[PDB]
Amino acid sequence: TQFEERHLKFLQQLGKGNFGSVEMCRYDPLQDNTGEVVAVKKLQHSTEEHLRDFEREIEILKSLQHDNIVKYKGVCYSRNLKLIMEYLPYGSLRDYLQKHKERIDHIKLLQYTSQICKGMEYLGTKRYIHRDLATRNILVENENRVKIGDFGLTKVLPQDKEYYKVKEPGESPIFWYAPESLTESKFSVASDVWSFGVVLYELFTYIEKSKSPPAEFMRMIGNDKQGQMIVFHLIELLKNNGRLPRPDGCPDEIYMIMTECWNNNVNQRPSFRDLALRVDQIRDNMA
Ligand SMILES: CNc1nc2c(cc(C(=O)N(C3CC3)C3CC3)n2C[C@H](O)CO)c2c1ncn2C
Repeated sequence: TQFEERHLKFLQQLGKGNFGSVEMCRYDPLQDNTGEVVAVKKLQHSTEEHLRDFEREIEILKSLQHDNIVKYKGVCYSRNLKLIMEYLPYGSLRDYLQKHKERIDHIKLLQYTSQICKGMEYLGTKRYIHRDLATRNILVENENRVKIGDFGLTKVLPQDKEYYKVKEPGESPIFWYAPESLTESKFSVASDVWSFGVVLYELFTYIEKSKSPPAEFMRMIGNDKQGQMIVFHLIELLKNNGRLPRPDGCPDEIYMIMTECWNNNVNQRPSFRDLALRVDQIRDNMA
């Protein structure tokens, strides 16, 4: 549906970036402070290219109905289009994990992993490529439910191809990128699987700053390397089977899933359905 901007009461900025921002608002049409708290995404600097990219993003989210995908609530028109989503009270999985390290066990991490795989399998069914799987893009509804919380880089596959070539201006999250995304700008369900492997790594490191993917790769590449060279050196490291280490305390069977996601050969990477089965099997064994 449509939301009138005049009844959208700003409460707090939730997160930013060069694209725009996400705000916590209260949609109070009766002006009696009984309206619901919603999350509002807006474009900070909007070209006609950015406006059209954001229109596709809204259509993509509107088309998704799944327990592990943040709910689309509507749009807001002024010139300045806004995407209205449900408010998830625990924020990103990155921040929630980091704050409750001592209360979240491996069985709990695997419950979240399984939800991410299920939400991602639903995406693939619509031929959508997320392109930005990271714990900062996963939101926490409650202690038992996580949801893919942003679709800013999501692309629809062409009808004739299993990949999508795209080189966006700006800073790309290169330490989550599959080798073929770095070398050829090719994005597919298989590069989403590679990035999912990195999400799995992030979870089992409990978001330790020293143990983060930029920190680990930047150490393996050498902090003396800078600029466009980092990309070149990362490509070479990946090409020579250089990988993120097994996180402290991580079981071998969980690191095995990560390394299987990090296959150089695109076609050898597991599917999200197989990842979900495997994760479920492991958490049943643990329980
Ligand atoms: C607290 N609840 C919510 N916080 C949100 C968002 C979206 C972001 C956010 O800024 N981004 C994330 C999508 C990836 C990013 C800018 C796009 N943040 C910040 C986050 O809490 C950091 O802990 C959200 C929330 N509820 C529903 N949504 C959509």
